[PDB]
Amino acid sequence: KIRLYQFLLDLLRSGDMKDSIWWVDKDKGTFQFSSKHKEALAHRWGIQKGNRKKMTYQKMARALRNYGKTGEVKKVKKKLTYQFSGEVLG
DNA sequence: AATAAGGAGAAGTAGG
DNA sequence: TCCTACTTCTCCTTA
Ligand code: NA
Repeated sequence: KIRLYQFLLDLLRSGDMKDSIWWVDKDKGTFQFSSKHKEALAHRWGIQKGNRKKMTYQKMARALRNYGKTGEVKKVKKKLTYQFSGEVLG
């Protein structure tokens, strides 16, 4: 089953939800969620996973923060902005 | 107040 | 047994 960071990277590569998520600096692997349209993307994650409850941006962000230590995704000090590791991108 | 992003400890679920 | 990789719930902080 797909991991959250890979779901996000795949969306960014396919362009299927361009109004919910986008690259900020492609070279650096930084990306940003839409304030008004991120919930539709969260919903899609939960459905893809088959989770019992409806997924929310808050629960998705709780999972994203757990990558901070291992480094796949790190929060950037800009609104709604995160960064993939070079390993994840490579 | 209302809204929103950011945060995390604790406990539950999935699939090894 | 006991960890993975989240999910869900609840409450706190800052803007
Ligand atoms: Na929010």
